[PDB]
Amino acid sequence: ANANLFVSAENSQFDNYMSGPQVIEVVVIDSDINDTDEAKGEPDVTVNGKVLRMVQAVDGNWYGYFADRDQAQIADSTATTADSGLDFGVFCASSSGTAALGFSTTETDGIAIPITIANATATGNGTQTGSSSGGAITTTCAANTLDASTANGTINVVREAKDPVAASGSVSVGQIGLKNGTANSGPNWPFIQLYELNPTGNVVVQYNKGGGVQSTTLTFDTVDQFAELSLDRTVFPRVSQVHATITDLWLNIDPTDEDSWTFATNTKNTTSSFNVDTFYQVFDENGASGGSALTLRTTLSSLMCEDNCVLTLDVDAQSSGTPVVTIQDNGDSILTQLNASSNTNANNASAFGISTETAKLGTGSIPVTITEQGPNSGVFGTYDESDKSVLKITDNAK
Amino acid sequence: ANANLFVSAENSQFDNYMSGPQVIEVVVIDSDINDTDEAKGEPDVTVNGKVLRMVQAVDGNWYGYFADRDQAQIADSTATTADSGLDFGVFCASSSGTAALGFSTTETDGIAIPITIANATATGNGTQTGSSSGGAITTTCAANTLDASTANGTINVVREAKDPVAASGSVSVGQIGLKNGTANSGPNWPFIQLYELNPTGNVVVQYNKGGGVQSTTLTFDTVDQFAELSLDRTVFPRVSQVHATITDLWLNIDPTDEDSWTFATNTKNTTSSFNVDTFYQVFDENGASGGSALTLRTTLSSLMCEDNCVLTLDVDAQSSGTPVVTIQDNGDSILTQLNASSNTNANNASAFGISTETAKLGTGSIPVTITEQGPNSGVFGTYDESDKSVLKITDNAK
Amino acid sequence: ANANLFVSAENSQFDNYMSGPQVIEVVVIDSDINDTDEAKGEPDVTVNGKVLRMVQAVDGNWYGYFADRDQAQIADSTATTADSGLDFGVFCASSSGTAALGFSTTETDGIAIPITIANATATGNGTQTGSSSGGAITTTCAANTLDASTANGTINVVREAKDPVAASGSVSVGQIGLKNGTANSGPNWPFIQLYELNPTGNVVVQYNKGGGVQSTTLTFDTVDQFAELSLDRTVFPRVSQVHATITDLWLNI
Repeated sequence: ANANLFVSAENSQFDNYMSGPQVIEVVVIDSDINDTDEAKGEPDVTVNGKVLRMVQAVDGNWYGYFADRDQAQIADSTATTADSGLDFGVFCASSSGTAALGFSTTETDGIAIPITIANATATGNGTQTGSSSGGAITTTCAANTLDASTANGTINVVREAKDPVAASGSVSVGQIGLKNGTANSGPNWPFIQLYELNPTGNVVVQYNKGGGVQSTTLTFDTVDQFAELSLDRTVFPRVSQVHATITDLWLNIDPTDEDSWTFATNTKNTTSSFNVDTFYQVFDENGASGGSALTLRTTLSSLMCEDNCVLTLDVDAQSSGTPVVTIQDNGDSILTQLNASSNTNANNASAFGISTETAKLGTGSIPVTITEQGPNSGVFGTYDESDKSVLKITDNAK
Repeated sequence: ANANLFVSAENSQFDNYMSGPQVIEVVVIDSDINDTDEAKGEPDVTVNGKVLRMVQAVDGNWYGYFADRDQAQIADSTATTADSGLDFGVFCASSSGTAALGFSTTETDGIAIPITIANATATGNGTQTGSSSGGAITTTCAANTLDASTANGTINVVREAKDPVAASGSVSVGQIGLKNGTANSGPNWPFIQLYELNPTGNVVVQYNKGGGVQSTTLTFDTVDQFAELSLDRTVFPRVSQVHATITDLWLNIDPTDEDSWTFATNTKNTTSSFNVDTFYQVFDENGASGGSALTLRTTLSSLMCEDNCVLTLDVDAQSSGTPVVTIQDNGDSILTQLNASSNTNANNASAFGISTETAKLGTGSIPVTITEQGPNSGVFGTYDESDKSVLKITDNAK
Repeated sequence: ANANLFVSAENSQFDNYMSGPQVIEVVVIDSDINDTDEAKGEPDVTVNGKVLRMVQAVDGNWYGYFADRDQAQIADSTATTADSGLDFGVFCASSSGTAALGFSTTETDGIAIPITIANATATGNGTQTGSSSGGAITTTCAANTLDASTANGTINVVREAKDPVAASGSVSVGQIGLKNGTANSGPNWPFIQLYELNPTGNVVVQYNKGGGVQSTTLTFDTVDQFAELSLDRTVFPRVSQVHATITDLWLNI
């Protein structure tokens, strides 16, 4: 971890790899610049030789968030409703930094700010939804863009951001000049700086201080070689909990929060309209709503998924008539028995669904939810904090 | 971690275990941020990867208090009168931090603030008493909640809290922005941050500073394997003091104060209404009132008690007619002879009780009091500082 | 000596014993609370589990003075003229702390303040001379008791007390609120907090700070097993000086 520079992707287990639409947090912790009532200089931090702008927070630490340009654009196109699924907010040009954030972002490929567009002009006001293909960002953003915004805090890929240091005396907001410093509900903080990165190539983060430089190198590549599923036991008795653990680097989109994913896994739903699918943040880590369910099935190829973003389940493998596995509510999801008829019971996995999202996660199409065991771990599970799994063996199983 | 990070549960004797509704103090002592007239940055402290908010105190040290969500709720339900027994005060939602404390508490499961509710609305004003079962906390708290409070300082689980640093120049109250900094009699300090923890699972406390991180790991599990009672001698002469020492991790609820417990121990009181019971802080460590007596007998199963929260006594084991053991007042209790008739004497253990609490601790039902030998020791005794035990051998014993 | 807590009776030679009408000084020396222009919190100090109130002084140190209740009362009865012999001044009830000193002294058995009584009422004005037998102190003291006093500084058992820190800005007198901070000639500083202690029983002094607690234990008993006389020589010639040394814990009041 060096001494004073911390980068989220620095994990020995996964060999410093990063992949997909993920955001990366860079933190500087140093006692030379830790004060918040004096105007100390911004620390000098670069990624692949290009400047990373760092905001001071109330803990006396300097933060910056970056992501690959094309992956942010491609992922943002899935988020059809604002502040739900993988929303990076609105895509602005590099020149827009001075007019929108209040400081220069010119050595970046683009910036993602959490506002909404009221006046959808062709030129002066950025792109709300992003491009399914990606490319260069050319639409600019201005000061009148911020004021006209009707819903602030539309970024959903970073949800747990520290408060920017306040404006007192010589000190500006975030000590570098943010125009509005209300974190995770304001129009400026957090924001993601976009960089064009080379697949299968190294990414280098540097901090230049007196007496030497700290570096951290990361790899940008598909990470299906670090992905696996583990079950707690070999043989399962009749009313056991099925405790499934998924480890996948790709699934940790938020570096500050606990990431939640929801799957339609029924591989024997044969309705023509139905497809196995993946959804992002349909729930919280505390089993709240946390937003709508938005399709990701046809975009997983373009987000660097190599056979590693899909969960499928078969409740009755031998078609004996008695289903082995059922599903149940727990502390990290809101599952409901939609067929409450006396003729069926809790062993019918196809009688459960999600009430708010019935088009794609209704009756049948067994919804399965996983939650991140730690903000930036990359290890997911179906268990909750009371040890109640989503997947349970049926009472009449053979 | 024993360089700059101190956690209360760090005890080699008990193998870093914690259990029950007990509160845990985190202290940071470092010379880099020890000043109180400059606005240094809050130290970055996390439990199971979630942020712990730290207040600076007048000694230049940073404090934070946490507890398990369900255990705080279950214990708080026993406290039927305010600021007596195990009161955590009032349960607020995570979002309420900004409106109530004046700073963000969003990476917590809930907060416990020491006020009382005047206007008991369904939504905008939190829960006074807590749930006997526990669960998610959803009721919010607002700024108008604090002002309408008619009795501040209702938390009874933390009683010895250091003064928050005052607002001078660039420095805010507690250097992080508490709205009212009067300790142990104000509406904000101390407060407990609630976390959902895994029974039989590890709890990790981390501090991130320049040059490396300090960690401390704790276990959250039932602790009856560390509990025992010892007597001073094997054979007791006629007017001896019976000096009993109890060691139990579970009994140390307050990490800053000296914990006092009172027991109804008469196992031959056969009155239908009577039950052996346990009470919390019926006295102080200086033998003052310190609050009312509130039942805990039917809730001990839900507070992780495994055969280790109950004291029983039999004064005459062989039923010879002469009772071997009696009870007497000392410096850490207020015991009174309720039957003052000349026909009885000081050898009648059933003629003593507590005057203020006669329903459950009256005549008969031998009350026995223990006091903690040190703020955060976990070793209790019946002796006081003058060496006068509560339990004494009768003068006419055979 | 621990690190930051100093108690007078802490002497290895006498095995931490204390006896008789003696006053005990508790001092806290720490660099965390040594400033005198900021309102730092009073350090948390207890004796036998009861709170000891600590005044800050100009050296940035916190002071408190305590004694056994019955021994102070019995010794005070010998002092027939004021500010002579073993005078603890005037005995007030615990409730009187707020009205006399300006801060709460309710977890004490009694307080001894250095004034004189002008109007010797039965109730509202305390006891000048003390009881030869001792017992519970029940006479109270009020604010009008201080103002009517005609001779301040009548305590003779503590004579060398550091100056209470002055009232500037947010800081009160002695940083805890003394009503008159002129040391050894005023009506409030020093004052002795009285505690009921058990002969042949331990006395425990504790200080609670972040990162651990300091304790000191003392014994309250007769101390004639540590008392002796020594002469400088064995044989003395005709116009010699006889240099006699007495060591006795009891004699250090």
